[PDB]
This record gives sequence, structure tokens and C-alpha cells, in this order.
Amino acid sequence: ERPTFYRQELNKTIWEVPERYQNLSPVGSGAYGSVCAAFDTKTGHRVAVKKLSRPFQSIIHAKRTYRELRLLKHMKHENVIGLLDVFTPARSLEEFNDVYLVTHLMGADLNNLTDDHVQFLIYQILRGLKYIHSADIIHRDLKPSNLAVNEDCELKILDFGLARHTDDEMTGYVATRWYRAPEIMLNWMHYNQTVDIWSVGCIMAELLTGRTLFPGTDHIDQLKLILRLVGTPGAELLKKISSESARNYIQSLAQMPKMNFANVFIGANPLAVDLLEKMLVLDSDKRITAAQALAHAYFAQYHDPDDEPVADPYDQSFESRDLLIDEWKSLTYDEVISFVPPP
Ligand SMILES: O=C(O)C1=CCCOc2ccccc21
Ligand SMILES: [Cl-]
Ligand SMILES: [Cl-]
Ligand SMILES: [Cl-]
Ligand SMILES: [Cl-]
Ligand SMILES: [Cl-]
Ligand SMILES: [Cl-]
Ligand SMILES: [Mg+2]
Repeated sequence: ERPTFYRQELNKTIWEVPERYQNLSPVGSGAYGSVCAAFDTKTGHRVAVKKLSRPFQSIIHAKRTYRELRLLKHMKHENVIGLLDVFTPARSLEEFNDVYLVTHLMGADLNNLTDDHVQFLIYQILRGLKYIHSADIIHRDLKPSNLAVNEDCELKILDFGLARHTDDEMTGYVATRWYRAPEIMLNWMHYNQTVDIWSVGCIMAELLTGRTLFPGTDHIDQLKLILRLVGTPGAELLKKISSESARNYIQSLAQMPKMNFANVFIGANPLAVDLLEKMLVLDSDKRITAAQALAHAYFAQYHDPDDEPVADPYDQSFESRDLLIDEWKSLTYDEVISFVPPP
């Protein structure tokens, strides 16, 4: 049976939601969309409710809406954001126009530390990342503002199905670039899931020192900071930079050796230094993986190979499919009506 819906004026729009959701109030800066906090009377959770803005206005927007719903419906892991509910007030495909998504309300992020704290926080990021990567999903945007943390230090990874970041968003002295792997920052080559391990290394360093690792003022300044720490590329990696122009620019720089990480991260646990050296490798083929990193001695007090699960298979063949607006809309409607809530 369909629930009863009620209407309220929120975020310059009329919101129409099931009676179970009460005490709606706008929250956040708008970085993830148009979002309200609420109390869910069915589960007892404080929740975040997102109303999608013009979901089917173009082919690009319609496919992005379908992508967000597919990703959120798949993610079922303690250290990753999950979907509590999805709904529409429409009674048929013909009147379907708005989509609402519901998740747990998270109070703070990593921006808002003993060595034991660093162990637990990085362990949880890697546990969630092992799950994400087992489904052949690449996050691309791990950074402190995308990591929700509660009073008991428990952590969830955020940011799935939103618009790809623009060139302007990545320009200048901006946190949205400081965590990016060099091969994606400069479009050196076709990248893969190894980009996310670079980002984890940048996050871990910052928790240990209290300071951004590579706070570049622009793309080139940031590359210079990176190469000073990890060394200039050797002939093996240069061959793999398929961009002719990017390869030529790199060879204009004087060669530099990799620095001594024990003299950069002064006083840190030697096991933390060792792990950072294995994450912050310029050649992405040679970086440690999430599954390998969980078994590193730095995490000995938390690692349990019987409690680090992998994901069900995730079919993303739709990503290479060309459809019309109304076809993406119908696929999205089908995914709304088939949703089954978690236990
Ligand atoms: O990455 C996302 O899609 C979300 C992040 C948290 C804030 O907005 C959301 C609301 C509902 C479901 C998901 C999200
Ligand atoms: Cl209800
Ligand atoms: Cl609707
Ligand atoms: Cl951030
Ligand atoms: Cl992106
Ligand atoms: Cl030189
Ligand atoms: Cl699937
Ligand atoms: Mg993002």
C-alpha cells in the first residue's frame, strides 16, 4: 500500500513526503544537493532527505539521476553511505517528475589525534574502499569533507552519483584538487581504482601532521610539491604517460630523488611511515591495494579477515549505453518502485 503524503514549503520549493518523515528543516551548504534533516518515525533515525533538482531536464541529467539511484541502491556496507528509502508522490510513470532519496543524517565530517585514532580512521576508510573496489567502482573524490564521522569515531564514505567536477572547481588554491592522484589531475593516462589509494595517503598524512600534504596554488605548483616528496618519474613510468604533451613537460623538470619519509613525518609511528611509502608511489601500478593494506602491521589491533566483506557484483553496462530522456526516466521509475528497505 502507498503511504499518505503531506506538503510543506522547503528550500524555495514544495516538498511532498510520506507522513513517516517529520520535523523537516534545511541542512548543509548545498554541496550534495537540496537537503533537509528529518525524524523518521518508522526507524527512529534522524535522516537526511534529498529532493532532486529537475531530474529529467536533459539526457545528461536523466542519466545522472539513474546513475545516482543505481549506485546508492547497491552500496550495503558499514563504512559506506547507504539508502534508507527512495520515494515519489507520483502514482504512475505518466505523472512521475520528482525523486527523493533518504539516508542517515551525519553530524560532522573529518574536517571537524592520537596514533590510535589515526589507525582506526584509516582502517575504516580502507575497509569501505575494499568493498567499493570489489564492485569495480572508482570513487575519484576521497577527501576529508567526504568522510562522515560520529562521536564514537565511526566513519562512512560519502559522494556517489553526483556531477563530475568541473575544470573551474579544480582551479587554484582549492581542497577539491589537493587529494587527487597526479595521473588524473594532469590526464597522463587512462586511470583506474589505484587513484583512490593516493587520496588515502594524502588523508593519512594530514591526520598525522595536522597539515595538508600537497596544498598547491594551482595544478603546476601542486605537481612540483608532489615530485619533491616522491621523486621525478623514471623511464618506466614515462613510457606509460600516453599524453605526448604531458610527457614532454615532465622531462623539462630537473630530476629529484625520493625524500626520506622518516625525516618528513618526524616522530610518527615507523609502521605509519612504512604504509605511507607504499601508498604515495608515483607509478600507480606499484601502489598497495586496499585489500593488501588491511593486512599491514599498522592495523594489527583492528584487522579481522573474516569481517572485511566484499560487494555483490555491480552491472554498470548502462554507462556505455545511449538512450533518450524518456527511456532513462522509465528506467529510474522502475528502480524507485522496486526498492526494498534494509532490515
Ligand atoms: O553522495 C550522495 O549521493 C549523498 C551524500 C549525502 C547527502 O546527500 C545525500 C542524500 C541522500 C542520499 C545520498 C546522498
Ligand atoms: Cl508514512
Ligand atoms: Cl512526481
Ligand atoms: Cl575536504
Ligand atoms: Cl570527478
Ligand atoms: Cl636533471
Ligand atoms: Cl547489478
Ligand atoms: Mg565530489
